[PDB]
Amino acid sequence: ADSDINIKTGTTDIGSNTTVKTGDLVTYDKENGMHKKVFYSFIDDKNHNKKLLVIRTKGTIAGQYRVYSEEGANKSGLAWPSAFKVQLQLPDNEVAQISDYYPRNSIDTKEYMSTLTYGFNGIGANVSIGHTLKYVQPDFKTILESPTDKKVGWKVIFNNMVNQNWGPYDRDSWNPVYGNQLFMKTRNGSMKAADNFLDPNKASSLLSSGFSPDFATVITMDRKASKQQTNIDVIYERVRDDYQLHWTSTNWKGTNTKDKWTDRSSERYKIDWEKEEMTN
Amino acid sequence: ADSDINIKTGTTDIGSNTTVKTGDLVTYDKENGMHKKVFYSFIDDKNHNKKLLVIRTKGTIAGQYRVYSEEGANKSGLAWPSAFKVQLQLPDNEVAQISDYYPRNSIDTKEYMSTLTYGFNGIGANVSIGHTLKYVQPDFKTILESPTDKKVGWKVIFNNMVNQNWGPYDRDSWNPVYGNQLFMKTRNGSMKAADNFLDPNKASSLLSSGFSPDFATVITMDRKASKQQTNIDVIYERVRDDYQLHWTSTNWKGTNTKDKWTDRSSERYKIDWEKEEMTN
Amino acid sequence: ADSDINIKTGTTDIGSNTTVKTGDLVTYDKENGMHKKVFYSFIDDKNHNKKLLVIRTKGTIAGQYRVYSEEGANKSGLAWPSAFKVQLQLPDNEVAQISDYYPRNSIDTKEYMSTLTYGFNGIGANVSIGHTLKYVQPDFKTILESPTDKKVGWKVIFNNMVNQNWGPYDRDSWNPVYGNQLFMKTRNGSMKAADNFLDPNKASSLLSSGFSPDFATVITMDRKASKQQTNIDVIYERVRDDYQLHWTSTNWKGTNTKDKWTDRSSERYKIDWEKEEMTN
Amino acid sequence: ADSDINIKTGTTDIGSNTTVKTGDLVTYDKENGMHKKVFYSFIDDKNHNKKLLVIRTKGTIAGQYRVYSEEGANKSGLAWPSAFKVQLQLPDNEVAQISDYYPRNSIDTKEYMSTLTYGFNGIGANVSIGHTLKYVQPDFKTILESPTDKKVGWKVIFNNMVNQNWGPYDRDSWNPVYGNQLFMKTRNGSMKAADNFLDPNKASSLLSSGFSPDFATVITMDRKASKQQTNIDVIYERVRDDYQLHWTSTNWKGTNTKDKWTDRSSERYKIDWEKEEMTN
Amino acid sequence: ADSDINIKTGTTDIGSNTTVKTGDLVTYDKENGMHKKVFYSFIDDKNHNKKLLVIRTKGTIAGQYRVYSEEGANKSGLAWPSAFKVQLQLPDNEVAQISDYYPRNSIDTKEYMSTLTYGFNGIGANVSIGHTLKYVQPDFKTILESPTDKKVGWKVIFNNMVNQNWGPYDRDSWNPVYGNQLFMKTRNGSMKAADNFLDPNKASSLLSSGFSPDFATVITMDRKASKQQTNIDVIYERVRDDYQLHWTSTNWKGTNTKDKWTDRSSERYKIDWEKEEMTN
Amino acid sequence: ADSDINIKTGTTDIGSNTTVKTGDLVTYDKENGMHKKVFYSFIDDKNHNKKLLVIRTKGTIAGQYRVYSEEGANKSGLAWPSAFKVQLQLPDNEVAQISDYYPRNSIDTKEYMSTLTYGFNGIGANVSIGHTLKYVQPDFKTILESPTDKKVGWKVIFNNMVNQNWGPYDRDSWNPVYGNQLFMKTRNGSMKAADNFLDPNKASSLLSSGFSPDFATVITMDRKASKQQTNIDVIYERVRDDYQLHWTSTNWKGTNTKDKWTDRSSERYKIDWEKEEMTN
Amino acid sequence: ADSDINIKTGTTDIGSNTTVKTGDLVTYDKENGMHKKVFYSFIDDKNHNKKLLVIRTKGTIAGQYRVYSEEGANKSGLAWPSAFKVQLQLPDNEVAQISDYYPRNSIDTKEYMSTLTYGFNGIGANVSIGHTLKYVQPDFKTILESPTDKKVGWKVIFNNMVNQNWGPYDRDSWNPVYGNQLFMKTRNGSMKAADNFLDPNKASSLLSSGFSPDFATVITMDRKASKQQTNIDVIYERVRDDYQLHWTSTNWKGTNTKDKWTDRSSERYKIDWEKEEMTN
Repeated sequence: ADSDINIKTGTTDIGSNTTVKTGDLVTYDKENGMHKKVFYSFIDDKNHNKKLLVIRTKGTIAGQYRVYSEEGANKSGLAWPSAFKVQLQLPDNEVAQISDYYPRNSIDTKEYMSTLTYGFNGIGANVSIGHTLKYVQPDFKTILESPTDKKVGWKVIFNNMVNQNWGPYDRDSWNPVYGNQLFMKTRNGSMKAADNFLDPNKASSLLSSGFSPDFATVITMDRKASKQQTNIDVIYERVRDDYQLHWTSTNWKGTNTKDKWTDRSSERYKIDWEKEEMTN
Repeated sequence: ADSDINIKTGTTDIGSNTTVKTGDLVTYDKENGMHKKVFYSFIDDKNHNKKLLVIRTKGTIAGQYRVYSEEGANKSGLAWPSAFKVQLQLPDNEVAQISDYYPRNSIDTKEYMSTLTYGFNGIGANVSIGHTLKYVQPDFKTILESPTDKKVGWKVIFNNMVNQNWGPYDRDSWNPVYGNQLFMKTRNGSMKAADNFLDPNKASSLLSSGFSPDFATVITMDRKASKQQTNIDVIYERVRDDYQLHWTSTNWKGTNTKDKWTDRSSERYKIDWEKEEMTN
Repeated sequence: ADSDINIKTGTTDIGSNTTVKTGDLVTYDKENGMHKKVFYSFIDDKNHNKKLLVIRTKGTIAGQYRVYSEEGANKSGLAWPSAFKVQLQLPDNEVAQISDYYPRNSIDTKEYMSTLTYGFNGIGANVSIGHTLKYVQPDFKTILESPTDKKVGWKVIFNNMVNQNWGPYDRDSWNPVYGNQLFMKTRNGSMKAADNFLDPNKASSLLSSGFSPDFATVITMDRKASKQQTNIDVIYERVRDDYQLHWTSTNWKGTNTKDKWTDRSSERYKIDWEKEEMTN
Repeated sequence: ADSDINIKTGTTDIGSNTTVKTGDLVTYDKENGMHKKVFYSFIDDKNHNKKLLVIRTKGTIAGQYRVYSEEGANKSGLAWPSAFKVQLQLPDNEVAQISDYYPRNSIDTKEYMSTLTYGFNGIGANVSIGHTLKYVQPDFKTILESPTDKKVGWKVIFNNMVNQNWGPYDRDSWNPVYGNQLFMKTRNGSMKAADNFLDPNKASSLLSSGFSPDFATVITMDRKASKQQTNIDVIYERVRDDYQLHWTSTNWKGTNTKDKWTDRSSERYKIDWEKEEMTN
Repeated sequence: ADSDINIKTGTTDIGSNTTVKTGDLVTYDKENGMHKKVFYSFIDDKNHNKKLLVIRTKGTIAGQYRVYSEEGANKSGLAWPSAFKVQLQLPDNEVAQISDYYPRNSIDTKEYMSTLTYGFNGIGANVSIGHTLKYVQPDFKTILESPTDKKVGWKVIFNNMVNQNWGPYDRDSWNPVYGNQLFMKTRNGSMKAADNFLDPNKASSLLSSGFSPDFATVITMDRKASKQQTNIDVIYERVRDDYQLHWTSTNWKGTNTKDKWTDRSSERYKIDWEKEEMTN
Repeated sequence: ADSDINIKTGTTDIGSNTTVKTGDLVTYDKENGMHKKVFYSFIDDKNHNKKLLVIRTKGTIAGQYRVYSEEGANKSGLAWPSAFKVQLQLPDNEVAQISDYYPRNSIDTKEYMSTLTYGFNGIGANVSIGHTLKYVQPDFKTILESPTDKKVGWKVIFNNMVNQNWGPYDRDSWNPVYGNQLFMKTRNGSMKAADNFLDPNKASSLLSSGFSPDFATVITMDRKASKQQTNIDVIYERVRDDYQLHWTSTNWKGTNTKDKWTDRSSERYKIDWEKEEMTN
Repeated sequence: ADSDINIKTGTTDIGSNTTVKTGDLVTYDKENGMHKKVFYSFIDDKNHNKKLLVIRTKGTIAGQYRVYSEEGANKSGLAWPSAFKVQLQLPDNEVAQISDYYPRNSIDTKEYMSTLTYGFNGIGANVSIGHTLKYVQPDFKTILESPTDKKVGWKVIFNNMVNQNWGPYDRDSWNPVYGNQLFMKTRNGSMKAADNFLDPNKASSLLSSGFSPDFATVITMDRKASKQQTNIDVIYERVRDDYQLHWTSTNWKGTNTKDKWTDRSSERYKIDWEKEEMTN
């Protein structure tokens, strides 16, 4: 990157011969089960024209993958985490601005391969033409939602998942006989409906054991501001889907309803640029 | 590179024993949704024969992928980002020149594989000849548009995309029955036209959540110039295509029109070589 | 990571120009066979706003894979480690909090590949459409169980295993003739039941020779706390399953019962923040 | 390399405890569209027996890929860059010599794979023998033209290119019906000839957006020379081919004519070894 | 690892600003052919709460692969190393404890790939379903036998081996006609039995030329112990199997008997913590 | 390597706290077209028991790939570089000895893969057995010719090359109809013989644009020698083959004659150990 | 390795703050063609309890691949290097011991892949079961022969080689018609027998151009020994096989005889521990 322009590596980076005052702030939201942690760092270079503060948004958002209700032996439900989110808003009153962020959106790729085979038999001359196309498919996608001057947020959505080494299924799949078989343990099962869901160990880890963010947003403030103090709000949330499965007198049929419940955990932090410390 | 010519690594690089004065300038263009950020750095070596200034053109250009209009239940439209651009012009009056830039155009590659198989049967001797050819295909292509002494620009164009694990489609594809099926959720669908488009999560990330540049241009100025001050214009823009789909009484047909709307966000920055700071 | 935001590498890390007081505490639980070791480290930065203590939870939990009982020459049993666990609780009375942890849950991935081949014969034109999907399957899965403010734990569960280069079997597999053949040496064997189990060398190493953790939890304490002293409990445990196999007068049939025995080894450690040492 | 002869790494390299005087010289040739840049560096070791000067020949040679003329709706032309060149001559009068250069010619490689399969059928015993051979094919080849004492040059030639995921075509390909279909958008097209060429985005990047060199030549001069001053000429150039396509009343036929136009941009730089600076 | 918790790399490691007193102790056991070497190191940190001593158990255990006896031209034997072992016991009287060890047990992995291809013929519609599963198989497995407070040991067992590019054979393989053909040079051979064994070069290297360990165990002692002196025993051993092959008047039949001979080489070393040296 | 024997990396290397006197000597042989360059370095350690001098034999040997003569429209010839050589002789009178050299001969490798597939049909049980074997084949091979005390040399020979994505032809290939088709553009061509050779761009780069060595030989001299002065001869050379092709009234036939012309460029350099400089 | 036990990297290594006295000793054995070179190094740590001396056994053993005799036009011979060896003996009188050595024996690996495919036809249900197994095969194997207290040696043996892209042949292969065809240029050839051998360029490099060792043995001596002086013998050797081929009036038949000639080059070096130098 920088070395390709004949500039020495690390020349244009910042933070040299200066003292960062790091920190840590841990919260637990027992109502929603969101361990929260806001590691920060106040980088003050005399060369840089603005102060800096990198906010690491570590933590954990618990999956909460469980059978929420059952109605007899022919109907049951399941609530699973459809998407995890982490937002970092900043009041429009304040004059500090978000400078950068990481991770960011990346461009996909796919391999395309084509064939052309023709042979002869001892005359049955044949010709064969074919093309194949391959690409990788993560179970969960870390999308950086579009940022602005005061707001930046991420989300992790549910791409698709392979159910007992059989089919990549997604929230939109539909099969006329069996319905959406995303978390259906057995098709022609004879057990109670409440006990015919995929074992959470068999599923992805993020579904039941939760997703632990690692995100960064550096915010810069003018060095001659009238007041050196800005509050910030950071919001965690998860969106859960209702997966119902019931018996049609011949086989199980499963249906999925998108974005059934969403629970937000919001915390407000006050930043003190002069003291170089921000508090709960 | 440098070590292959028996020269010690880093000998010919610049920026040693000198003080770069970095900086940062953040703007948000709420009309067009273009977060903008112009991290810069003034590298002054006494060995180098000209002053330097590397301009990092970070930011984010929001995707803006949405159904702009609907006309009944048999016609609808879609505006999607065909190409993102970043230009960095310099007035022809000024005597500063762009020195380098990164990234730059790179040479493609493809693998070619050939076969020759002949067998016998217990006599039906056969012969088979075939050749295969494979290469990777990014969804978006980062082309460095041809630079000049005062102007350098990049663009990120739409190569092609795989629609529900079925076919790489591009802006030019055409199928006599269905038309261009780039973002067509269902072929023989029975839903409202406005609700028959590919879900933005299913698409590429850059389409809906935006593209965040990371580009660099070092500009050099003569050290004995009469006036040590030059203004610069940096332009962001995105080009949107209109994707229309309608019902032909039997199946959906979709058409794509290229370069329908383009919105430019231009900002002018004044550079002060003597003070080593450039302002909004 | 940090270098992508133009910050110099290692700027925002902690532990510079400070003296960590490391340590070590080894215990052996001969009743359950759990070698235990709690390497710790007291990192005190004057810049950081809280004290730190990283707790490495190394050790070893022995596999204990053996034939626990035999009942004649037509019935026998096997106890094998279904899952190893490591928990690190903290009394809710104390004001120290767990800050971070490693390893953490990671997002899976799978490759999807599609084909489309059509040929001609000398006319028998054919068409072939196919898709393949591949992914890796570890024998044991290291899941980070959902953490909280005072409690963090991991577990290592049994995914599946390939029995004599023949089939990946798991705890839930069932075959109507042979039953669950997870550890069945021979199908139509004629030996004693006690001597018809898979040789422990042929199995995975973790089944018989044990699993040695390597986990980390940093806990932070407020620097102006009223009392600088907190005790901690760390718990190891393994969960064993009963694998029974018997003769049906024609072939062996094997059945597996989940979570038969669980044995916990709990130890309490007292931390002294002022002295920077924690004792057994 | 050097470490394999038991010599410490970097022992035999040069440039230690010395001061290189780097530089930069930017030119733009608006007639031919060749951004030009001659980053240099004067490495003077007291241990080395000759002075050094590494000349980096960065820049950009614009592709110039456009329809130069059209003659009705049944005939048109296209001029595309067949080869980019960069030469660095030195007058035979001068006593400075080119010492090294980079990149240099490299030896190709190919994988050879052989098969021998024989089977039986329930007796139709068969035998199958086959061999496959694979290798990579860059679109453009960077050949170091043979250097001499006073002259060194590179060139980047057109290997071949895949046209709409169909066939690797080169300048020499010929098909009796369609002719050379290197840049033919459609075979049985019905559009104007001027609008039946491959879209420049679909082509390689180097064709339309240009090629940016990165080459190095260190030249050494005797330290006791009578005059410490030598001028140098550096030449850029591109070679364009005329691609004509016309209608044969049934389908398009395309023909390519090699080395139609070549445009050279020559600049002369005067080197001053005593002052350690070279000027435009 | 450590850098992921925002701690600077190497902060929590030990051995800074201290003087380790290394050493070396070489023994040769000509009766059993076991070159033995116990490189050690006394790491004394004033920060660490216990003294350290890392014991490297290098050496070599000769394979001893030879025809031990022959009984005519129709019967012969072979003794080959079934498993090499290295144990490091510590008397239960002493108060020093083994702290860590390396290498340790690792979790296996396997790739699972599934297919689903259906085509049509010009109607003979077919469907094809298949799954493949691949994994690597070392010839010898380095198992860490379960350690305790006073005892830690490793072993290297014989997984399986490919006999003349034909079949992966193991100690348990059986073929009703030929028996266990693990080291059988020819099936329908006509040579003397003593000369019908696989050439030791064709086999694995570890069988005939021996296995050289590289293992480490750090043992820690309380710093205020009453007596600073502990003796240690380190045991090498190899287990040899008897592979017999004889003529059945039509073809060779070979049988393998497990764990026939085991030879142990035990040495006792006295550690002097105060002097920081341990002797033979 | 060195770190595996518990010795610190770089401990046993040489060249510490000493001053190497490097240099450079460039020659051009316009008669044979061999750019020549003899970068050297005088490493004098007071610990080492002998002086050192590493001789880098860089340069370039031009390919000289051209049609040397033509005899009508039915016969022509071609001279191409069969092998490049670089020798570094030392008079047997002198007492300096060559110490090491790089590159050196390396051991090849090949992958062997075997199959065993048997299926059933609905009974036509079949069995299939096959084995495949693959390895890479460089176009030119860099063989270190066997060195001695006073003479060391390398050579680069012509392995084989793929002619227009068709067949790996070599110098020894023969086809009864067409002869050796190594550089035959067209089989049933109708052009002049002089214009029926493979285009030099289509061939390997080393054939026409030349091969640039990078070789090293350290020579050591006794420190108490009677005379501290030795001359050295370094020889470049290329061997050219005559490739003739002529018309047999039906198709072209090509023949290759091995080692037709060889041209040597020899230079003598005088080394002065006391002054630490060697001259042309 | 060392960093996994929480010890800082390089803590337990040796050679810090000490002065190694390296050296070099070159010999050429013109009778056997064995360039010999014994780079050494005397590492004296005050922490280490014994002196050290690492002996690098570089050099070159010429291949000597030539037709030794011919008997008419129907019989000829070939002597080729079957195995190269390097031994480093130490008199049993001396009290110095070999401490370590490198390289050492390594454990092989192989990939096992299994398939299970069953399809249906439009009913001809079929089932297919197959397994494949792959591994790499070096041409020459570097086996560390079993070391002892006073003697350590290596050898490089001939694994197998592919003859004109046709079959991997070894010294033991036999074909009833053609015999061992290891170096047989043509089967139904009509040339003189002396000119029907594989061209040495077509063979492996080690056969004709020689094998250059790179081996290390550190020997340690007690620091309070009565006499600080030990002599050492280092032996090179190569073993040559006689490959005869003759005409059977229909086709060539070739036979190989193992270990025909062996030539040893022995040199004795006297080590002076007090002076830290060893002489020829």
